[PDB]
Amino acid sequence: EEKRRQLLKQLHEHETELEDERKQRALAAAAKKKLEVDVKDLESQVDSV
Amino acid sequence: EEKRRQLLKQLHEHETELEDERKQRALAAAAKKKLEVDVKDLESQVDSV
Amino acid sequence: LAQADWSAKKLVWVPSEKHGFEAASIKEEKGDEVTVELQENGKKVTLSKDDIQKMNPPKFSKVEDMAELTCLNEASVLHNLRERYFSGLIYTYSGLFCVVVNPYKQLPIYSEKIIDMYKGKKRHEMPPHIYAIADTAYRSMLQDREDQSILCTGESGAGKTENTKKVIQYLAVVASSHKGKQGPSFSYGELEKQLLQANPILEAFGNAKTVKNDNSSRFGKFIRINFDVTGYIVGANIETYLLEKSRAIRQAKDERTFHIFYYLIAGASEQMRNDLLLEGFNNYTFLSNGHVPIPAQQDDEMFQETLEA
Amino acid sequence: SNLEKKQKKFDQMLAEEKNISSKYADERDRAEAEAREKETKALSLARA
Amino acid sequence: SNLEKKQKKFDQMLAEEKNISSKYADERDRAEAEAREKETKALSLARA
Amino acid sequence: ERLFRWILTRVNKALDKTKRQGASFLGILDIAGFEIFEINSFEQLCINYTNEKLQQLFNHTMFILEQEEYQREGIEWNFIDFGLDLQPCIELIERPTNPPGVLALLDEECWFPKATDTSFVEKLIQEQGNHPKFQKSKQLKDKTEFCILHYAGKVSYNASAWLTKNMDPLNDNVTSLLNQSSDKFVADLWKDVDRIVGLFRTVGQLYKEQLTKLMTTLRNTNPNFVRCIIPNHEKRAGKLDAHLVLEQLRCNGVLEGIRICRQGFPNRI
Amino acid sequence: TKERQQKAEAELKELEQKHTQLCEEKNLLQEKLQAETELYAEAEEMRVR
Amino acid sequence: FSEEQTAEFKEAFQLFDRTGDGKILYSQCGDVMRALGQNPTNAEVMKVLGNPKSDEMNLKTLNFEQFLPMMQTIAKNKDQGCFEDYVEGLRVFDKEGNGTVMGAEIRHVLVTLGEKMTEEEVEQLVAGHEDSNGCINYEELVRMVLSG
Repeated sequence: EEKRRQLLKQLHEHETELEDERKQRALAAAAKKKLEVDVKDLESQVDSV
Repeated sequence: EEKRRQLLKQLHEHETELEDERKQRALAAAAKKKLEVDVKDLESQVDSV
Repeated sequence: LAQADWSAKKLVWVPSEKHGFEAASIKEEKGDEVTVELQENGKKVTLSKDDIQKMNPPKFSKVEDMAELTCLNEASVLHNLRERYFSGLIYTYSGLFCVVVNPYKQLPIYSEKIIDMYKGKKRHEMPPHIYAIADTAYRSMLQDREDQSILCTGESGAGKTENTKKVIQYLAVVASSHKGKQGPSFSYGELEKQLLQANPILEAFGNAKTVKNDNSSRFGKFIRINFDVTGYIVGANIETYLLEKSRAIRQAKDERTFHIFYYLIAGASEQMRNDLLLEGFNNYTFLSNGHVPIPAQQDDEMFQETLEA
Repeated sequence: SNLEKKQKKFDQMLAEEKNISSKYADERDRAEAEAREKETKALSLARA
Repeated sequence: SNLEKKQKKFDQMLAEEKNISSKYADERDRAEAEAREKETKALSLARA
Repeated sequence: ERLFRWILTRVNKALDKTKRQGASFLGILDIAGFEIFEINSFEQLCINYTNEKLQQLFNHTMFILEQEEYQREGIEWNFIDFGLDLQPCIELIERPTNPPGVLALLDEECWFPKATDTSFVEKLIQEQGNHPKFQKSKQLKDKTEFCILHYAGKVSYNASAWLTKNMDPLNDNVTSLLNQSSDKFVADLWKDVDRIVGLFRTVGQLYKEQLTKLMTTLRNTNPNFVRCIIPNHEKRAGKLDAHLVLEQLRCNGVLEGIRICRQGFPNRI
Repeated sequence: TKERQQKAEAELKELEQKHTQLCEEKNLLQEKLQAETELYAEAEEMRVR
Repeated sequence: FSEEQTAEFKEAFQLFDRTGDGKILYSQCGDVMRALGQNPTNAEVMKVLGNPKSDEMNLKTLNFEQFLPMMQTIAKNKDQGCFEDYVEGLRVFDKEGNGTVMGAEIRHVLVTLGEKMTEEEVEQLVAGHEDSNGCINYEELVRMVLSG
């Protein structure tokens, strides 16, 4: 149980690391920014045309 | 105990690989989708102005 | 024999002002004009045809499930709601949602035996209670493997906000795990009591007396309760919005501002009162409309309450 | 629908009145037999 | 109302024979329990 | 406001690492109530607009979503509209590309180098003028006030200091000084002096953006509603008005809500 | 054992300080650098416009 | 039956005596019976317990003499619910047939259906077999309970 608790502490540290800006932390934010910028650039190109 | 240590090591390796892939994807989506689309939108605003 | 009595379409509701909608009998009919007579008093006055509000069979009186009424009349639903209110039944189911009417009195409908007799059972398996809709939300979120949401609306809040903290009190004990360790009686944990006190902690601010209401959320609030895969509380989050800066700096007409000030007035320690260089009422330009005696409440009591919370 | 429900009311009432006695009597007889068997077996094994 | 009535009628249609068979099985079980009680009482008398 | 934000951060600090990301969280929304004051300032308009927006959200998710899911699955169902929508009453506040809504109009009025609340009221009454949910002032259009219809009735608004109540300029020098005050707690209260104007983005855009964010997050969740009705403005137990609860449950659209399940199929599998 | 503790406990404080001014301050400076990069990209876009 | 196993029966009976003479409470003696492989529902237990009430069950104990006919009546069941029953019912009880069954639903439908048990009972029942998916392999646990 103590070894399992140590492994769980390591997994929680890894989850906190990947929970700051890694995948499942800010990858969704980057995807949202890309999806919001693509349509904006398309509308801007249409306005330029 | 040996098996639990092996499982913890496997979890640590998988977490390291996931974090590496996450950082790579985040750097790609940041240096590619944000700045390029911003420059394109600015150039289109120029062409419209 | 009353069944055959009101079976005829001449014993029906009628719009009014004394009670909005009353019940009136009818003698006969002329074309599209119905000979309406007030069975209550005797006021006999013909009216148009468009006033067709069938008086539902009184065998279905005080029914809490409006989704089963034989005649969905505006008068009928107002009626049923009024009698459920006068019978002290605030929560009432209706189709997909529920309706509550706060009677401003503390109805003893908060007990651990109520929790148990309401936890687990389905919606119509029990009388309509906010605990029951919370439990249905819980069963749904554990069933679908995806999140769920609940919302409350209204106009003032003293009853349109109390329901939220009541649901909080329910959920703090219905799904609390056991890592060792009437009403909420249970071997609580740290996060449980902390989230319970979270409501009054912040509500010491953002709560003021309006000309309509004396206490309620003076802003918008959204609570997020994460969960594990075994259905247990694993994290709390609060999201608050714009504050009443006007009332905070210049109170409205005879309106009590954020209660934290009045609490500080006669809740702190005279030692710390002098150490913060304070003074009572009638000593602040920001004390527009002066101080008001809050009804049925004292300042120091809730002051110490919030401090301990 | 009212006519059909009025007919089905008497139909189900007669059916239930029939099936009740056909089960209640058998249930009581089986319960009495079970109680007698249990008491007799308990006394027999105590004596044994 | 019509759906509820038709459901009740279609249920009772087969529930008649269902209850007949249930009463039959209950009588059979009661007779079996009585016979078992008689055998246990015979063994009890022998043992006593 | 900074004190309140710090309190909110501290209470969100209930748990962060222990707040391991779950999978079936629960959302609970409690909003400010619809209020009618003798003086309803800008913030009153904001909170009432939020009320109207969430009511429209409920109406949509309660009638539209169902009626369109019916046909989208090819089940035999005539679209039975119920004449309940606040789409114009919401569009009139924000729509930037067409004649600007109240929010966009206010943004371009406060961003004007020199304007006045009366000038803003003029720009409004000339911009919309004839909108059904809109009604200009009662013979006092010069009194920088105007009323709007809503799903709860008509409420007036005085535009007094609305541009100030939106821009909210502060003395940059005192904010910088207090940022470097002796006490550490006040420094925490004033350690984010970045865009506080003293001469970029005001409160309207931020508010509407984060509110749309909330609504987007919510619509991705199977909702559940419960509504509360006041007996009377008496603030007293026992008595209960008739016409009040009448019009309340009317404008809440509860009877047609019951009619939905009375006629529709509220289950999916 | 004691000199190895001081080889570790005085190493643990080294980890703490180098993490608060080489990994945490690293992240603060990273945020600053990202802000500077985005603002300079906007500046260059305005330049060409 | 026979004295062949009655020695183990006696030592187990006196093992859980709070008075140490041969008088063990009705709840306790039913628990011992269940611990002896013979685990029937409390319904038939009370049926052969003279149909007592909860008060009598918690106040009245039993001698070892009447304990023999009691397990005799228990042996008259001669069978219980089969293994294929449990596996197929749990398989059809899941939502998608994914080789497993969700945990919280199992706990609920176990503490709130038919025979009532406390939450910690089914908790330590499912304890150890939990998973991040919340879907436990019903097969291993049901065969462990049957064989154990």
